[PDB]
Amino acid sequence: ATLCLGHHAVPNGTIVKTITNDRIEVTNATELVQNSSIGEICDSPHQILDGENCTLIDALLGDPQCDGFQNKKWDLFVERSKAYSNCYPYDVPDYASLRSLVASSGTLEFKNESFNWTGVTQNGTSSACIRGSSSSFFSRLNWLTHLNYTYPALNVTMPNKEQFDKLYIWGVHHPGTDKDQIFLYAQSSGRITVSTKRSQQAVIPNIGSRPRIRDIPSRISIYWTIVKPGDILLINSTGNLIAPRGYFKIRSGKSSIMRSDAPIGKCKSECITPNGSIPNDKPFQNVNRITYGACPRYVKHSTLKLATGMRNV
Amino acid sequence: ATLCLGHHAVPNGTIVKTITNDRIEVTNATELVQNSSIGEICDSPHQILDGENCTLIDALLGDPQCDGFQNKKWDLFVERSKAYSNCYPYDVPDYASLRSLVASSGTLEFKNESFNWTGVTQNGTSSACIRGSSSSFFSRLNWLTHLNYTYPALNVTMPNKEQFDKLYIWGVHHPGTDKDQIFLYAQSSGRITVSTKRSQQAVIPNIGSRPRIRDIPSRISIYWTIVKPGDILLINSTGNLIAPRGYFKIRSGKSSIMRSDAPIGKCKSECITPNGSIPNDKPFQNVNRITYGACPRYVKHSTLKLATGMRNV
Amino acid sequence: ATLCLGHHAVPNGTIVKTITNDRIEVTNATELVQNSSIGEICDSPHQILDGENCTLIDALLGDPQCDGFQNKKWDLFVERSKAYSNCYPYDVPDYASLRSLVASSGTLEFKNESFNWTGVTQNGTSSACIRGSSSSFFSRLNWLTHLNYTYPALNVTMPNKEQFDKLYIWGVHHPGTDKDQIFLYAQSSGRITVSTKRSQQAVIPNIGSRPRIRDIPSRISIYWTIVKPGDILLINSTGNLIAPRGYFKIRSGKSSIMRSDAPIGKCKSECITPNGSIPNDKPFQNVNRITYGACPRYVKHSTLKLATGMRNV
Amino acid sequence: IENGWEGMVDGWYGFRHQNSEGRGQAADLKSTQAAIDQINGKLNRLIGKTNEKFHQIEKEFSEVEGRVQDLEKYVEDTKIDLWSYNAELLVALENQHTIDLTDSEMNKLFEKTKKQLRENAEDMGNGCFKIYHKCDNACIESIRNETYDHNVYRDEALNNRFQI
Amino acid sequence: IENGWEGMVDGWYGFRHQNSEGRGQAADLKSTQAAIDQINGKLNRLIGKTNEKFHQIEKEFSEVEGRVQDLEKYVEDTKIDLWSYNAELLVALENQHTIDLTDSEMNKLFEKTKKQLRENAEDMGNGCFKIYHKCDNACIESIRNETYDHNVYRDEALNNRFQI
Amino acid sequence: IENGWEGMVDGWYGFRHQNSEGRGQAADLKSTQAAIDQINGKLNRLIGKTNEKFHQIEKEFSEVEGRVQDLEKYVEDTKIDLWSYNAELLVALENQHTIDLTDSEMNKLFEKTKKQLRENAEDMGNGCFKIYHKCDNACIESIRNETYDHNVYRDEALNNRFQI
Ligand SMILES: *[C@@H]1O[C@H](CO)[C@@H](O)[C@H](O)[C@H]1NC(C)=O
Ligand SMILES: *[C@@H]1O[C@H](CO)[C@@H](O)[C@H](O)[C@H]1NC(C)=O
Ligand SMILES: *[C@@H]1O[C@H](CO)[C@@H](O)[C@H](O)[C@H]1NC(C)=O
Ligand SMILES: *[C@@H]1O[C@H](CO)[C@@H](O)[C@H](O)[C@H]1NC(C)=O
Ligand SMILES: *[C@@H]1O[C@H](CO)[C@@H](O)[C@H](O)[C@H]1NC(C)=O
Ligand SMILES: *[C@@H]1O[C@H](CO)[C@@H](O)[C@H](O)[C@H]1NC(C)=O
Ligand SMILES: *[C@@H]1O[C@H](CO)[C@@H](O)[C@H](O)[C@H]1NC(C)=O
Ligand SMILES: *[C@@H]1O[C@H](CO)[C@@H](O)[C@H](O)[C@H]1NC(C)=O
Ligand SMILES: *[C@@H]1O[C@H](CO)[C@@H](O)[C@H](O)[C@H]1NC(C)=O
Ligand SMILES: *[C@@H]1O[C@H](CO)[C@@H](O)[C@H](O)[C@H]1NC(C)=O
Ligand SMILES: *[C@@H]1O[C@H](CO)[C@@H](O)[C@H](O)[C@H]1NC(C)=O
Ligand SMILES: *[C@@H]1O[C@H](CO)[C@@H](O)[C@H](O)[C@H]1NC(C)=O
Ligand SMILES: *[C@@H]1O[C@H](CO)[C@@H](O)[C@H](O)[C@H]1NC(C)=O
Ligand SMILES: *[C@@H]1O[C@H](CO)[C@@H](O)[C@H](O)[C@H]1NC(C)=O
Ligand SMILES: *[C@@H]1O[C@H](CO)[C@@H](O)[C@H](O)[C@H]1NC(C)=O
Ligand SMILES: *[C@@H]1O[C@H](CO)[C@@H](O)[C@H](O)[C@H]1NC(C)=O
Ligand SMILES: *[C@@H]1O[C@H](CO)[C@@H](O)[C@H](O)[C@H]1NC(C)=O
Ligand SMILES: *[C@@H]1O[C@H](CO)[C@@H](O)[C@H](O)[C@H]1NC(C)=O
Ligand SMILES: *[C@@H]1O[C@H](CO)[C@@H](O)[C@H](O)[C@H]1NC(C)=O
Ligand SMILES: *[C@@H]1O[C@H](CO)[C@@H](O)[C@H](O)[C@H]1NC(C)=O
Ligand SMILES: *[C@@H]1O[C@H](CO)[C@@H](O)[C@H](O)[C@H]1NC(C)=O
Ligand SMILES: *[C@@H]1O[C@H](CO)[C@@H](O)[C@H](O)[C@H]1NC(C)=O
Ligand SMILES: *[C@@H]1O[C@H](CO)[C@@H](O)[C@H](O)[C@H]1NC(C)=O
Ligand SMILES: *[C@@H]1O[C@H](CO)[C@@H](O)[C@H](O)[C@H]1NC(C)=O
Ligand SMILES: *[C@@H]1O[C@H](CO)[C@@H](O)[C@H](O)[C@H]1NC(C)=O
Ligand SMILES: *[C@@H]1O[C@H](CO)[C@@H](O)[C@H](O)[C@H]1NC(C)=O
Ligand SMILES: *[C@@H]1O[C@H](CO)[C@@H](O)[C@H](O)[C@H]1NC(C)=O
Ligand SMILES: *[C@@H]1O[C@H](CO)[C@@H](O)[C@H](O)[C@H]1NC(C)=O
Ligand SMILES: *[C@@H]1O[C@H](CO)[C@@H](O)[C@H](O)[C@H]1NC(C)=O
Ligand SMILES: *[C@@H]1O[C@H](CO)[C@@H](O)[C@H](O)[C@H]1NC(C)=O
Repeated sequence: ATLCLGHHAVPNGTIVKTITNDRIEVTNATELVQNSSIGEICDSPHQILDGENCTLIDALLGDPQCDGFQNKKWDLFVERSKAYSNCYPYDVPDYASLRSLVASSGTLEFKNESFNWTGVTQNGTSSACIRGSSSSFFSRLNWLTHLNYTYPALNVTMPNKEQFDKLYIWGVHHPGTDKDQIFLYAQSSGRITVSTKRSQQAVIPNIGSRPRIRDIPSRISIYWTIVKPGDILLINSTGNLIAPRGYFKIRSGKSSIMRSDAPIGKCKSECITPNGSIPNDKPFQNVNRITYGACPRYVKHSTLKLATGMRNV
Repeated sequence: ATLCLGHHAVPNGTIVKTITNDRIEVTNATELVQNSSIGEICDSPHQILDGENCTLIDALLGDPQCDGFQNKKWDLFVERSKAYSNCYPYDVPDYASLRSLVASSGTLEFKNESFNWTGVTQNGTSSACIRGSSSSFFSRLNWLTHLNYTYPALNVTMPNKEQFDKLYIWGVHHPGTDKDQIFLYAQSSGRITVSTKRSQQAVIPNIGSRPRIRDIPSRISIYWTIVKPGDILLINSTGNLIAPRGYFKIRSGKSSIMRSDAPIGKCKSECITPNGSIPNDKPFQNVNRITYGACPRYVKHSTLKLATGMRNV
Repeated sequence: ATLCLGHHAVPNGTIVKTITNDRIEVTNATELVQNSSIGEICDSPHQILDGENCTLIDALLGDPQCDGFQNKKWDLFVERSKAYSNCYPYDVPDYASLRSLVASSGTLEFKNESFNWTGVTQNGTSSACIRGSSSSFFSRLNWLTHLNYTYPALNVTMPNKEQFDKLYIWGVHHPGTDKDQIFLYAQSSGRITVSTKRSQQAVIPNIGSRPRIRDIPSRISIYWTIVKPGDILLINSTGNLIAPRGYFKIRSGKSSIMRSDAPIGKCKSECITPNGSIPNDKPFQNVNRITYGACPRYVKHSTLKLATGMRNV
Repeated sequence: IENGWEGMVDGWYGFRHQNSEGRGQAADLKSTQAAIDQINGKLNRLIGKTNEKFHQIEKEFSEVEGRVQDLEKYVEDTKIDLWSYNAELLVALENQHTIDLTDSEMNKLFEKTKKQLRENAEDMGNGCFKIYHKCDNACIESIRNETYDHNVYRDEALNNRFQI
Repeated sequence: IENGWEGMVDGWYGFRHQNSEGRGQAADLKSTQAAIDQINGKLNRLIGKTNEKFHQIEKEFSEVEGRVQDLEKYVEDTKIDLWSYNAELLVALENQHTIDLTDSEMNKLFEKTKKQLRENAEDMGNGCFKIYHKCDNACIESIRNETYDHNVYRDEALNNRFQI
Repeated sequence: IENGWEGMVDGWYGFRHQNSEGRGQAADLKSTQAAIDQINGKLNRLIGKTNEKFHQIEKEFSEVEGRVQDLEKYVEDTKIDLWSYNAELLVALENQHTIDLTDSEMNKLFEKTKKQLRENAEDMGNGCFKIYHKCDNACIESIRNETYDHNVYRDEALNNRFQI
């Protein structure tokens, strides 16, 4: 009698790498690299803001076309490549840091404060920002100008008696010409100093024109400061101040910003990549390096096949 | 006759991971992750400063309660979380860099220099810094004020003819009001420029009050510069200068700063972690990520068991 | 009859490491760590500039002894440790960033532009820069001074209508004394602002002497800006301006700077290290950590021997 | 073992036999399941196991920034290059292990068989056992089901092996 | 081999026997020591081998700084995550190796025994050798001490194995 | 196998024999070539495979800069230290594999021989086969060239092995 032992074989196996050879035939192999995204961003489990035309900073400041973002929360904020501002032009020194801070907080929750802007004219507007067909301005900023040809120095002491950090966003105006600065502030030159117990910022306005953008030669710079519980925010300004109207809350968190032109669909998926959501079962991916959530690691290999079978034939 | 071969077994083995299974019973396994610190910092072989209430910067400047740190050396400086300054308040731009530099030098060795502060009044003091029950100031700084209502511009050329780098620590005074600046310097505004052949620093004093700290609305900023052998330190100042009294030596080295509330005991151990010393035989630890000396690597795994035995039963 | 099976052995094998033992004898082992450089830099396949005495910045600005570098290209620029400038002394804030940018562009290709420096005197020179035995200046800079004791504010709008980025290098003069500033610019103080639509730079000249270098107490600071297609470079200056004469092209690229005292020979080799070229067959090297091209990885191991043979005897 | 069996579909490892009743085959489901469990285990340790990150450095840049960007890019490239290394090494080790694993299980099956057929069979170089007792079906299933008793057949198999 | 020996304490690998004098056991100290040396070697390459660092980046932060901190944190997290990977992989490889190592040494002991008892013994599936010479103590120690001479007993063992 | 052959130069693995014609040796070129191909393969996957980089962070510094430099140095040291780890681990795994590889090929050669000499030979503990047919040269080459027919000699070899 004869008894033969052996393995199954398949008509067509696949090729995998080992340490001694690069090309060994195997019955079945599980690709470990998710190439192929869905093509759209899934809308759950994460909370995602679409950011139709709204850079997280335009939403922060309150651009005329980003008024639908007031007090929103997100786990992920998405910026579209087509976004553009449609308001008075601005310049944020260290833009990247402000953007990161707001992004990780994950919220634009804002509360108004009883600031004592007295002896000045509040709510200054510009044709640059049209809302409701009228000249307006960023909704979270208060552009102060002279009142009766007088701009007295301001001195605002706004204490933090709460248990959370307060983020104040404020700016500095840079009029195109001497003519404009005197027209608006009744000063020949201004100066702004903002301080806390821990640190101090100071800015000297820079008068002069820049190439016109949206026909405007002038610009506003954006600065920010964080006030810890127990501290006091002190604002001293002789002019060119774009005042805060209140503060934003800062949360520690799990939120961030991704740049993506992908649409947001009706889907549940944990891993988000600029090229939409990616199923996260495979350990590696080669779709992108920018990811959010419980994602596969990015590798440069186009393929990795892990044998699940055995050597064929 | 029968001869049986086999392995020993134990009543109770332990569980280890392999590549094919997560839970295989093994006779004995050596934990490779040092969880558990001693709970105190060992005082040898490394030289450790305790830093009772002394931030490495307060020790550097010569705070009234850090006078016991003059000319000390360390391999490791430890800061306590309870440390607070008890002297005129200060603001160090790029605090982190100064702190790192002094920390790695590993020494506060200081030598006085024959600076020619002439035509000004030296040794200015404040009620902020009480030593010996009298108003004093930081011991390594010389606060210059006017002399006979005159503050002539200073111009100090202090050459480096030695074979080592000299570190100069100096600062800028920011009086609360115009009243205070004129009182102290007999100038309406000051300016400080410090230079070497390789670089230049310049600071404009910022007059105005900040929230009071220790009842003081005014502050001193700290700046530093390094003079290489062959160079000349040039100090030009019309006011608001907190002058150096000499220089600190810089050594290349193996020293650093750790933040820790652990006590320092009587013990010999090479690896120091904020949570005290850790025996360094195991290759990995999960106590902290902040370490000094010949330490195990930090991993996020709570346990790793390396079989030393064989499969049980 | 007897038939014996076995392996070959060699009189003298070599020693390799495994995972169970550190010292096992093996017939033959291939060293995997290229220790030993050739000792010279190979001149192909890469294009290499020698940089006889020319720091990439001196070549950029047009130092009297770097006039042979006009419009050169490189894959690798090499700086010699003996290089020194031989022209008016300068200070580049963030030197490292300018150096990196020019280095990666890989070219000093420069084109002149029809700048409208009008109402001022162009081509100012100094005894600091001698070329052809006459006082000269950096070849890519235009030192403007007053014309008929007048230095009107300048306002140059130079648009980018091309399809590439334009890099403009310009600087700021810091005269030693008030005497020199008034002599040269017919102003008591100057100010320079340079802007694009995306950003703005502004510099305040700092009058005062620094230790003399090459008998000169005064210095020039170097600043740069990038103009994107569609933008406009706007230069506004009341004095102390070292004007651009044109722009440098920026290319994305594969170029860089290495510091090396090695000579450049007649050789073909892909991997370049400060200590000359290194054959790149072995996967690791321990010659240096600074490399260019398709190089072995740097490891701290002096040796790694990979058995190619089998256990000996 | 010279080649595999294209027609064996009820398991990965198995037996084929020739006797006086006929020819046929069946899988060894204990050998197959053991191979499957180790493979699925290895897959479970890897597949479906990801780490969650939320906020990271910028990886994509559109403007020239200087040395800060050179480092931020350097750091990311180092991470990717190094994880790509780990990924390739891991797969190559896992595949080397998987093929050695499956061959090991096959050798175990072969030894189980020769140890069960104590002295009643000869190892052929083609991976088959020559059985010296003229068995029909029941021995074959007994061998497959680990109940073969070598003490039943040695008296008849040895004289047809060594005594001719 | 079906199971282990809970009562064997003088080594890791060994022998147990049954003869006409009695039953008993002893360790094989060459097999045990070889296993011990390889294991201790592996431990010595790892345990007690650390690297000394003195000054590093900040790892703990108390204030919001912006992108510089995001990178400094990113770099440290990358390092930790990656070293955690290396640590798990290393231990899993070392443990897979250790269990295969000890089983390998056991198989070597088994082969040493069947090669020494040339044709005087049969391999049983329980990890025991059936010895066909009625030996008492001295053969057993001789086998344990690698001095067993198969040429002494084959004349008496073969006729009690194949000739019955 | 007790030791190696210092005089075997025509391959890595081979045979040595003693018969009535004389003593001599020759390499087994299939065993040797298989060992060579796997080793050269492993070398080809590593040697000659480098990655091209062009612009990187500064690694050498001459001046004190502060925290930016501490990080730039930290990042580079982390990379080097970690690649040094990978390099040592890789070589140790490759060498452990290479020595196990070559020993595996030797065991395969040994089994090929005992499987070809079915019951015409005994395994000696010195790595040699005792052959019970008084063969001269032609069997030896036949074994070396995988054409030995055990059915030719069993009738004469068994009676000089078990029947004495
Ligand atoms: C390949 O193996 C996977 C397990 O990873 C299994 O789910 C799949 O169905 C297999 N494919 C084949 C050809 O059986
Ligand atoms: C991507 O992976 C899938 C398997 O999940 C495979 O079918 C496809 O061919 C791969 N695509 C490429 C080109 O990498
Ligand atoms: C975005 O901008 C485009 C162009 O004006 C506009 O058509 C579109 O409605 C905008 N999306 C929204 C809803 O903001
Ligand atoms: C603050 O607010 C009250 C409310 O009208 C006003 O009386 C007072 O003038 C303000 N204080 C200041 C800043 O002068
Ligand atoms: C400015 O407008 C705001 C609406 O946000 C209003 O509450 C505030 O009182 C206005 N101030 C003045 C001076 O009208
Ligand atoms: C505005 O300024 C004028 C001139 O000083 C002054 O008389 C008047 O009271 C001020 N305020 C009003 C009520 O317009
Ligand atoms: C340059 O800018 C200043 C800003 O105050 C302006 O006064 C000057 O007219 C500008 N230069 C010219 C002549 O355009
Ligand atoms: C310079 O020229 C531009 C060109 O339109 C003009 O807008 C600007 O007023 C001039 N002066 C300044 C302030 O730069
Ligand atoms: C993902 O997006 C990047 C950048 O847009 C692109 O280069 C890449 O091809 C995309 N990958 C896939 C899988 O679509
Ligand atoms: C476990 O093994 C270690 C060696 O790492 C040894 O020192 C220890 O005593 C062993 N424990 C037992 C149970 O024998
Ligand atoms: C820490 O390691 C020790 C062995 O050194 C072990 O006894 C202890 O249980 C471990 N603790 C934890 C909970 O990780
Ligand atoms: C640290 O400060 C506390 C609070 O004043 C004081 O009790 C203690 O003595 C101080 N430690 C030293 C010795 O500086
Ligand atoms: C420097 O010191 C000497 C010592 O008194 C003094 O004569 C001289 O006035 C000083 N020089 C300066 C800086 O004027
Ligand atoms: C200031 O006090 C120091 C003591 O450190 C003394 O040496 C120095 O001469 C004093 N200067 C004056 C003006 O008294
Ligand atoms: C102080 O100033 C007065 C007024 O200029 C002058 O007469 C006197 O000589 C100065 N110095 C002294 C000695 O007080
Ligand atoms: C703001 O600060 C300046 C500092 O010079 C001070 O003069 C002014 O009084 C301050 N503002 C007020 C009115 O408090
Ligand atoms: C502003 O108000 C605070 C409140 O006490 C006061 O200390 C300060 O003098 C005022 N002015 C300045 C200089 O900011
Ligand atoms: C070590 O210290 C950190 C921070 O204080 C703490 O989170 C951790 O639990 C401590 N670990 C141990 C082992 O005590
Ligand atoms: C060692 O092996 C290499 C292959 O890497 C070979 O080229 C070299 O000639 C060998 N040396 C000896 C001793 O044969
Ligand atoms: C460097 O490697 C070569 C082999 O390529 C070897 O001969 C030499 O001894 C090594 N040198 C050192 C000391 O590392
Ligand atoms: C570099 O400088 C040295 C010293 O002046 C000079 O001898 C040499 O010719 C210079 N090299 C060139 C050609 O620039
Ligand atoms: C620009 O150049 C032309 C050429 O001479 C000149 O007529 C004109 O004055 C210049 N424009 C300016 C900047 O005034
Ligand atoms: C300055 O010299 C350059 C040569 O590069 C010349 O083209 C330019 O017209 C000169 N300008 C004057 C004012 O002579
Ligand atoms: C130079 O300045 C003088 C005095 O204003 C003036 O008369 C003359 O026309 C100017 N230019 C010339 C041609 O020198
Ligand atoms: C300090 O520098 C300024 C620069 O304007 C100079 O005027 C002053 O004379 C210098 N100080 C002295 C007295 O050297
Ligand atoms: C200070 O002293 C130096 C020494 O020569 C001198 O060059 C300089 O003019 C003086 N003043 C300044 C401007 O610092
Ligand atoms: C390479 O250069 C570095 C720095 O100059 C030096 O430390 C090292 O010894 C050199 N290595 C070799 C192999 O020459
Ligand atoms: C094994 O198979 C035989 C034939 O089918 C059967 O008689 C016997 O009961 C089976 N044994 C077991 C317990 O599987
Ligand atoms: C082996 O054991 C036997 C019985 O104890 C003894 O007679 C013999 O000498 C031993 N051989 C050696 C050399 O160990
Ligand atoms: C094997 O070797 C023998 C003796 O040299 C020879 O007769 C036989 O043809 C060879 N067989 C083959 C096909 O290699």
